[PDB]
Parts: sequence; structure tokens; C-alpha cells
Amino acid sequence: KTSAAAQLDELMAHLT
Amino acid sequence: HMANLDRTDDLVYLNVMELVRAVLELKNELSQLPPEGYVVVVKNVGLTLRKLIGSVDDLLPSLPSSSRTEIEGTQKLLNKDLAELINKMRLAQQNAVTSLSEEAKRQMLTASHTLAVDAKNLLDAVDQAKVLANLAH
Repeated sequence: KTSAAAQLDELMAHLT
Repeated sequence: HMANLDRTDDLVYLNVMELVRAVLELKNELSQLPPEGYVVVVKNVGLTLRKLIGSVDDLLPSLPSSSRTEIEGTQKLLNKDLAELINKMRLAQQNAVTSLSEEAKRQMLTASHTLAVDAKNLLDAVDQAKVLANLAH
């Protein structure tokens, strides 16, 4: 996992 | 020699255009959308960004080393843009039945537009990188 991908998954977690 | 690049197997290009289209969909149907549907159009933009970040991540090791850090920065810029859109979506949800509703939705449209513009900048960056790779080889 790259930093960008992890940062984004943290954002998408706030939606789910 | 100045012709468009062949996009047939170009995953980054596919995902950039899908992201831009998702933003267009949000922009088109935001005015008529009920409050409970705000999360839906934004999550869908976010889903397409997730794939774009993925496709760029896979490509990055094969691009020139001098190209990778700026491309990484643009990825982080897209993440910042999505965070901004999510923030505006939340405000639009909080002010669904207040007089701030129309302004919040206006700011959602602005944030979504910025995301699509920065996606096109990532596409340009990746296209440049691929050209410069072909130079080194």
C-alpha cells in the first residue's frame, strides 16, 4: 500500500 | 508526431476519464438530488479516484525516477480535493433544511470541478512520464 492509497482509504472510510 | 496517444490499454487514461465523467454526473444531477443522495454521488466520485490512484501506483515503478515525486504530489492533491468535496457534502447535508443549503451545494460543485481539473493534470503528468521513459529506452 502506498501513502496516497492509504490516505484515500481513510477518506472513503468516513463515507461508508 | 503530435498525434494523440493510443489509449487502447491505457488504464490511467480510462480511470481519469471515468473520474471526470463521475464529476459531470454529480454536477448534472445535484440540483434535483434529495439530501440522502449526496453521499451517493460523492462516494462514486471517490470510488473512481480510488481506482485512478491504484492504476497510477502500479505504473509508477516503470516511469522515470525524476517523474515519480511530482506524480505522487498530484495524487496527494487529488486526495486533498476529495477531502474538500466530502467536507462540502457534509455541510450540504447539515444544511439540507436551512438557508445555507444553496451555498453549500454551490461549494460542492466548485470542489468537484477542481477535482476533475486536477485529474486531467495527473493525466498530463503521466503522459509526459511515459514519453520521457521512451526516451531513456
